[PDB]
This record gives sequence, C-alpha cells and structure tokens, in this order.
Amino acid sequence: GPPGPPGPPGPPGPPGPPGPP
Amino acid sequence: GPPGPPGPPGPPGPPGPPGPP
Amino acid sequence: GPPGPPGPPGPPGPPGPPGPP
Amino acid sequence: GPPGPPGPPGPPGPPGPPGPP
Repeated sequence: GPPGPPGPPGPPGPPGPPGPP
Repeated sequence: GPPGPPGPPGPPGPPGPPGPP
Repeated sequence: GPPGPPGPPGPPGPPGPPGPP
Repeated sequence: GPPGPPGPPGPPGPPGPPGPP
C-alpha cells in the first residue's frame, strides 16, 4: 500500500519570554 | 495467477514537532 | 490434455509505509 | 504532522524602576 496519512500536528510551543520592565 | 491487490495504506505518521515560543 | 486454468490471484500486498510527520 | 501552535504569550515584565524625587 501507499504511505499512511500525515501525523497529528505537534504540541504547542513553550510559553514566551518575560515582558519588558 | 496474477499478483494480488495492493496492500492497505500505511499507518499515520508521527506527531509533529513542537510549535514556536 | 491442454494446460489447466490460471491459478487464483495472489494475496494482498503488505501494509504501506508510515505517513509523514 | 506539521509543527504545533505557538506557545502562550510570556509572563509580565518586572515592576519598573523608582520614580524621581
């Protein structure tokens, strides 16, 4: 048979950096 | 006899990579 | 006598490869 | 699969500096 379907989308990225003072 | 039918489609791919920060 | 009929069609192929990420 | 969604926005920045005399 042909290749299977694409996998699931990946998990979310990490929380972003701290904001400015 | 001739060759048999195609096999089943393969299984899904893996979960994707993490998203961006 | 002449040769017999064709054999049965073969069995299915194997499951396909994994899909993409 | 493709990359996941963006991560959460980061946490707040720090309290600002002291004001002038």
